Amino acid sequence: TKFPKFSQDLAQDPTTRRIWYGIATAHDFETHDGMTEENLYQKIFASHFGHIAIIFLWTSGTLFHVAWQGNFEQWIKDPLNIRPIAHAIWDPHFGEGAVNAFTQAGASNPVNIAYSGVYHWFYTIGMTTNQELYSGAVFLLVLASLFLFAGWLHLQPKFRPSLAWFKNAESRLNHHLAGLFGVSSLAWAGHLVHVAIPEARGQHVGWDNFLSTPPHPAGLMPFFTGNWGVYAADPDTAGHIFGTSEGAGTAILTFLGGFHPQTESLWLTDIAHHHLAIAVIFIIAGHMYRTNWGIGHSIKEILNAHKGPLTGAGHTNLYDTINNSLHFQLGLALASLGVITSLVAQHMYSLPSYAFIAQDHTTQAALYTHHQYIAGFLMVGAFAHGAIFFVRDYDPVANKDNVLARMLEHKEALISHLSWVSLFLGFHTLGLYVHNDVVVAFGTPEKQILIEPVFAQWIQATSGKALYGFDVLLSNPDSIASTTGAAWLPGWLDAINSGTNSLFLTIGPGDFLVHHAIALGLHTTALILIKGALDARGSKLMPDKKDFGYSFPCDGPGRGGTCDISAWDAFYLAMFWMLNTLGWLTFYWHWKHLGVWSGNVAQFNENSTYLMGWFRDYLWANSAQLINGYNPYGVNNLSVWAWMFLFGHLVWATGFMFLISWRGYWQELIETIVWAHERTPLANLVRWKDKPVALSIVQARLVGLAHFTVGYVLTYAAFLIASTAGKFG
Amino acid sequence: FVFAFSLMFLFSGRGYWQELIESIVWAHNKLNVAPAIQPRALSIIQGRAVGVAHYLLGGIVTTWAFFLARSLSIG
Amino acid sequence: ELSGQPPKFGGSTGGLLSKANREEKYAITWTSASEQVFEMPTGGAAIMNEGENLLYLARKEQCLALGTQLRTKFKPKIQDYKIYRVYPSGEVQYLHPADGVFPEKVNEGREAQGTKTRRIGQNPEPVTIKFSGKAPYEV
Amino acid sequence: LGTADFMVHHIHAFTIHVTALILLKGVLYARSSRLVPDKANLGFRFPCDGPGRGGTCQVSGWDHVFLGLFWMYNS
Amino acid sequence: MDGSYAASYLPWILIPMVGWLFPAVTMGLLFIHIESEGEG
Amino acid sequence: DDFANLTPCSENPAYLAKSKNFLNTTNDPNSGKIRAERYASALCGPEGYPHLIVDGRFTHAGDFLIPSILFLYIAGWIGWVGRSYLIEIRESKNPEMQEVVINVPLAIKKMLGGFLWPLAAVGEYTSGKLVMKDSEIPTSPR
Amino acid sequence: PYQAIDYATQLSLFTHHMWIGGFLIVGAGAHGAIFMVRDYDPAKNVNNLLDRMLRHRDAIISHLNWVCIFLGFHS
Amino acid sequence: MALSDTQILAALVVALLPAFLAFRLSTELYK
Amino acid sequence: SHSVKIYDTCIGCTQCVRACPLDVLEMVPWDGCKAAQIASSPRTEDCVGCKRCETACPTDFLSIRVYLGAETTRSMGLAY
Ligand code: CLA
Ligand code: CLA
Ligand code: CLA
Ligand code: CLA
Ligand code: CLA
Ligand code: CLA
Ligand SMILES: CC1=C(/C=C/C(C)=C/C=C/C(C)=C\C=C\C=C(C)\C=C\C=C(C)\C=C\C2=C[C@H](C)[C@H](O)CC2(C)C)C(C)(C)C[C@@H](O)C1
Ligand code: SF4
Ligand code: SF4
Ligand code: SF4
Repeated sequence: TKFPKFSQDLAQDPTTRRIWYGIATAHDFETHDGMTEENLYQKIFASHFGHIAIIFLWTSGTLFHVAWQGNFEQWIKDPLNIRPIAHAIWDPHFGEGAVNAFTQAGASNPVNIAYSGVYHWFYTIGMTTNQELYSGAVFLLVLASLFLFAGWLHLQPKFRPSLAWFKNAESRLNHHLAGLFGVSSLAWAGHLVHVAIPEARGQHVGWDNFLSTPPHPAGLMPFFTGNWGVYAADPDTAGHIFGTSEGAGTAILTFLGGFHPQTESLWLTDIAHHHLAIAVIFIIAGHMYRTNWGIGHSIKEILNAHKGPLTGAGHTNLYDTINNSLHFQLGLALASLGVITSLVAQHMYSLPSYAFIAQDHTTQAALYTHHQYIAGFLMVGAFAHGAIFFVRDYDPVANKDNVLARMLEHKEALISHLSWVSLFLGFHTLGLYVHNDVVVAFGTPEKQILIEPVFAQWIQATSGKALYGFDVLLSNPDSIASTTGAAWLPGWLDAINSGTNSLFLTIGPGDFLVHHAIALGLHTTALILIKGALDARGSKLMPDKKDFGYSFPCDGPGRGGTCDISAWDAFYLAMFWMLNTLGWLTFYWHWKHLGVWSGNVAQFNENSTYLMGWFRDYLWANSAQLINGYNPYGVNNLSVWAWMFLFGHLVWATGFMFLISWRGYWQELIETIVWAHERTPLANLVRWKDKPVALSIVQARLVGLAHFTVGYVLTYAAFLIASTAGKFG
Repeated sequence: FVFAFSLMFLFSGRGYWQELIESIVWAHNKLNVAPAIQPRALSIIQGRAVGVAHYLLGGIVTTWAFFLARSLSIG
Repeated sequence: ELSGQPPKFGGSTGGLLSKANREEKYAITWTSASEQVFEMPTGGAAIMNEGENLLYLARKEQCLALGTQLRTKFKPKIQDYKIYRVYPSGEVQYLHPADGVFPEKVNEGREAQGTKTRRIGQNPEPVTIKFSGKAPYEV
Repeated sequence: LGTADFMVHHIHAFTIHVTALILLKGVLYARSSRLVPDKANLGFRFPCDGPGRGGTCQVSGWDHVFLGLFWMYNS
Repeated sequence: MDGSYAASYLPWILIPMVGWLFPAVTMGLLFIHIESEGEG
Repeated sequence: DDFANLTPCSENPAYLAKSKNFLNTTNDPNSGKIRAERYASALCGPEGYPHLIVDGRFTHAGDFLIPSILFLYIAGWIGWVGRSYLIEIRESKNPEMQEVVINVPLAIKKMLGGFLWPLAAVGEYTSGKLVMKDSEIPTSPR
Repeated sequence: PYQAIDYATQLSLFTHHMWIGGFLIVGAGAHGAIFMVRDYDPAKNVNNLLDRMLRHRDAIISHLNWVCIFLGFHS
Repeated sequence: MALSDTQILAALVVALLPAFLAFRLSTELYK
Repeated sequence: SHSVKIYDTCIGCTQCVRACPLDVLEMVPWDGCKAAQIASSPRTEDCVGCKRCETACPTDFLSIRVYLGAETTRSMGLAY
């Protein structure tokens, strides 16, 4: 059989497994038949072009559907009272009740309500009309076409890059720092000052008249004469109304700090100076490494020079290890991307940048949950692909006595102390929670163990939170740090001391307990991933694991039993802990913000100290409207979310039987079914081409994990959206 | 709780736990406090039995508490 | 070619399938010293007759399981069974025992196969053989 | 008894027949099967035969009991 | 199933192809390709 | 000025309102009054329940420091007696049998000698036989 | 006397003896397979009902699997 | 103001180009 | 088909050959051990990968190792 063309051993398989594994190893280019390094790199280049084109097409589709079936031009007239529309509904399976229920947001047909928060983003960046959205969609279509053609071209024989071109770290770093990061940020700052701010102040600026409309009145002379302060004079007053000329200043680069009084979001001019400054810094950074002139650093000598007397060989030979190994680079990139996605979530829920996005609680919750889940997935993938590197691309002799080898030396100490910290957190956190539960249940909630989060409150004070009376640093009015004449200090101190936003929310004993539980989850997931990565090469039970690859089922029932001794199994186990930690995180965030938005912070404050309050006040209480989306009486707009809630519960349940029941049972059952088919008249005329067999052990684990994760995500998303929409939306 | 706890044993295998016990045994050996009875991860059959036992216990206890509370609270 | 009266069996649903007439089947023959009851690997009990016997099974594992039962669970031990592979065209390939001596005991004239001149810990690192269609044990 | 009683009684029938199927497959196929033709010699309580034959996890009769316990709980 | 957006007749015809025609054609082509014996 | 959000329980209106109806934990009829008295000196939140402050300050040493010292002493006692009994039985002929069948005489002899566990531990560390060398411990392949 | 009006006692008794019955049935399904593995001897079972059961076991399991699928699907 | 039918049809026609380019890229990558 | 390798740490106890249910292994004369015999895998195309030979090996690490590879009808041990 032809398929799969990249693996002969799979193509000669006569069973249905050939269909499955061929899918699973399709995009693993290294293990393909007759694969060279150069071909691998070029194929990766083309595939990355493809993913970029897919991203651009997805964004174009978002824009086009919003412009076509949305209410963008009506939404901007009243962002605080109109639900944005995602896309239209066309379902012949609908009934009259569903049609009436889903005709919402002033539409004339069944429509969905957008929760990605793209309306606020488009409004903030200056898009105000449907035709602008349409032009953006068409331009993104053209851009995706260009990138697809670029992939095809650089895949052609005359345009195939050489191996040396791919292994040019210095030139890539210089171009991608100064150009990709710096020039793009500078262009965004120029877009903000030339277009976004004038449109926010009522002046319409487009391609038609942006050449005849200067950003600043006395423009482009002070920048070259050095009198930059002119661009900071006359900022937007506190009475400014977004999108109008009432109370609007003329400054284009400010450091006001805090939030816009009306939109409850960061000042646009602050964003302009911020992106300009980081563009300048990135452009400076991009002139660091030597490419083909005399000046510039070289990464290899920097790495080979930083060696100490305690670590042995230090960072020697690390340049070759990183450059020759693609999995090392992928793991580093995934770790960094996950960290900065977590950063995006944490600094975006507390410092909103888009106008009126702080008042749309549903979109805020959705965005936080989404980007935090993405960050968790990326953080898991970093460790997984690092373990893959250790299995495949790690050379012990080359990286001898350096830090990479030193990691595998005290790996037992690493795992032991990690196990100790995980157990130490878990025991004394579960003990405190159960103690509070038991004490509260016995009718004496006064004997609870409530620890004030003193250190985090001290940090809040050091940033300027004057509620705990710590009187330290920025909270100290006489401290040198608070008497530097910083232009952002008044606005920042005003915003931090206001209780109307999420900027440094007040904390208590429940936040202490839940943050320590999150710490337990993080350390346990790290323990699983790290032990898998370090034991991937081998352990006492399997000294020769590297010979068996990264993912293998087991080594049989002998020598104890094996049963998930591979590093792929470590990743598979760590996915569950990642999901559990993300669940705790999102539960804490959502309940705290429900209390904040309703003004009933005391409910969370006094009910989060014991687990029964979590079970009753959060889960039981907030499901009242969700599960009533469709009743024996009728149907409301939350019907789809109730259906998806049950759907997620069902898929989560279904994953359990790929996770618990194992292969031999189903193999024998399929044997019986095969007998039944072969012995049946009028069905013997039809025969299979691939012999039906049960799913393999690793495939079964993967499928169970997939159903599990899909159910988890769908259930929580449905519950969160339904609860927040019913409460506030 | 116990139901969820059972998912430790049903969803996992014993090689992971054996390697973890190897690391912990190294830890206890560094301090010369290693036990004479060498610790081992539970067998595959024992793991399945423990998982099913704790699972059934948790589920049945949940149903028992729910039923008794509801039936004593309905007069 | 292959001779022997089939053991008296009532027939079961666990026997051969289309693979026997499409891909191959297996045959086991042995000499019984008395007509006595033995256990079908496919389910059930059947009596084997005095003298030659011949049985068709679907897998080599089933034939070797029957051979193990014959060798272990009968006081007049049956050590003379022979297992052949029968192709749909008609070719019969002698499989077990290979040279007439059981593989458990060493017999001269055999050739070592799959034997490596090193120990398990001396296998080459994967990174030194990557991008070639080889595995550390294959080297 | 109405429509709901009809549905629930036939659901009961479905669950009971499935549990009976699991336990009957355990009892009948405990001696041997087309996959493993000598399970009787391996014993009644063994975890598997190995990763070969595509994977032979949970083939013993004890594993069939372990699987039937959950379905009894469900029913 | 009835909409007030511009060119409301498009989903009347586009969705079925994405619903039936495209999935069926893709099923057939992939099934033929993965099952085409030989030549690789 | 520390803990501006935490007030003394002796004046917090919520604590005083809720301390009248404190339940009796034991058969003693005035255990609730004793609990209210003992908790009136703590730092109550807006909901009237005592809060424990753990930052190192000695004014609130009773919250963490004293129980910490008590637990550390007891846990060190337990660990030291266990380790000493293990090392002692390791020189016998059936160390595993004495693991399941406890040598109660020797067990209690080690039980009663654990109150000086800090001095024994520091002498052990200085003698160098508290911690084994890395080259004398079995290790898994890297 | 006075048991029907005590709804809690009714529910508790029903559920308790229900669970006991389910567990005992599963135990039957287990110890029957134990007998088949250990105490079953083919010599004493020739063309008797046990052997005939062991002969059309594939048909039994296939038809039972089909009826389980049909019941679950339709209900 | 809301779009027109001609705009939607033109968007479809424009998107017909990246479809052809993506087909070419997929065929090239399969090779 | 799967691969079966025998390394020079074999002591010739013949347990692996006895444990093999599909007659894949054989005992050949040798000189490296006291028993002067080593295991071999001539009929490796019939191996299913049950790892019984690995379970039977008493050396500190298995002198016989099985590496699962391409899957055939025989390797899957199918009867249909
Ligand atoms: C990936 C982006 C994306 C997505 C998810 C959707 C989603 C949808 N569109 Mg849509 N659309 C998009 C981009 C997108 N659109 C773009 C860019 C255009 C301009 C050409 C349109 C033009 C369009 C029209 C004219 C109509 C829809 C309709 C619909 C709905 C019916 C389902 C469907 O797509 O089939 C029908 C729609 C198409 C087949 C449009 C072609 C798809 C685009 C052009 C290419 C996307 C390729 C994509 C990246 C492939 C990813 C591969 C990956 C899955 C592996 C659904 C909500 C219908 C609707 O409103 O029903 C209520 C409808 O009538 N779309
Ligand atoms: C019988 C049940 C049923 C069915 C058939 C549908 C069908 C539909 N609903 Mg719907 N709905 C239902 C019940 C149902 N609904 C219920 C009970 C509710 C709650 C009241 C809703 C609420 C609802 C809303 C709110 C919306 C719909 C929409 C839609 C349409 C989406 C178009 C589509 O699927 O293309 C897109 C197809 C896909 C995205 C495929 C995804 C599934 C596969 C498995 C993923 C692909 C995996 C893999 C890569 C496949 C490879 C390729 C393959 C060929 C091999 C479609 C007509 C939407 C609509 O009208 O917009 C057009 C919409 O907005 N429905
Ligand atoms: C100035 C020259 C230049 C530029 C612009 C690029 C640009 C790019 N190269 Mg590149 N490259 C260059 C020179 C350059 N290269 C040279 C000289 C070499 C040879 C040494 C290479 C060799 C090379 C290789 C080998 C590869 C690339 C690839 C890529 C693409 C990766 C996708 C990406 O990062 O974008 C997306 C990311 C960004 C735009 C910035 C990252 C986002 C930041 C970090 C955080 C987010 C900021 C902000 C908050 C997010 C916006 C929020 C908003 C949505 C609201 C990208 C388009 C890859 C590819 O295949 O692409 C086709 C690839 O594999 N390059
Ligand atoms: C830029 C990101 C990136 C890139 C380029 C790669 C690249 C690679 N990874 Mg990697 N990985 C990543 C992120 C990434 N990964 C992350 C974030 C994780 C953590 C989840 C992993 C976890 C991971 C593992 C555990 C493994 C790889 C492997 C691989 C290699 C090839 C196998 C493969 O993934 O194809 C095959 C991929 C698939 C078959 C994916 C199937 C899963 C589908 C998409 C789920 C679909 C869900 C379903 C449709 C939901 C429907 C919903 C509906 C009902 C509504 C390849 C080098 C494998 C390897 O070792 O190769 C060297 C391997 O074992 N990766
Ligand atoms: C609610 C369920 C639950 C619980 C409590 C645990 C608990 C634990 N898991 Mg775990 N796990 C679970 C579900 C759970 N897991 C699931 C579903 C998976 C996916 C398969 C995993 C996967 C997993 C992996 C992969 C790993 C863990 C690890 C751990 C340990 C880390 C230490 C810790 O968190 O606190 C400390 C422990 C606790 C607080 C639990 C003790 C709770 C009891 C009540 C204490 C008292 C015992 C009691 C007196 C006994 C009386 C019994 C008697 C009545 C018969 C711990 C034992 C890691 C580990 O071993 O770390 C060393 C590890 O490597 N688990
Ligand atoms: C009349 C009742 C009865 C009798 C006499 C037997 C007799 C026997 N059974 Mg059997 N069995 C029964 C009912 C019975 N069984 C039922 C109802 C089931 C279904 C659950 C089983 C399932 C079963 C299996 C699966 C196995 C046996 C085995 C055995 C043999 C002894 C080994 C054994 O289980 O002891 C050892 C017993 C234990 C270790 C039980 C201790 C652990 C239990 C489960 C904990 C219970 C906890 C409790 C409910 C709540 C505590 C809460 C906690 C917080 C305090 C023996 C022939 C074994 C065998 O093969 O023998 C040939 C075997 O493998 N039985
Ligand atoms: C001797 C002994 C053993 C062994 C002991 C060993 C080997 C110990 C080894 C320890 C090592 C290697 C390292 C230890 C590190 C300890 C640290 C880092 C302590 C930190 C303390 C802090 C940060 C105090 C913090 C604040 C201190 C303050 C008083 C308040 O609260 C507030 C608060 C909590 C912030 C056993 C285990 C074998 C048996 C025992 O019985 C005895
Ligand atoms: S994973 Fe399955 S086949 Fe492998 S040892 Fe465990 S039970 Fe046996
Ligand atoms: S894995 Fe099984 S079939 Fe293969 S050689 Fe070893 S014992 Fe024989
Ligand atoms: S079991 Fe191991 S030591 Fe014994 S003969 Fe086989 S390979 Fe050699």
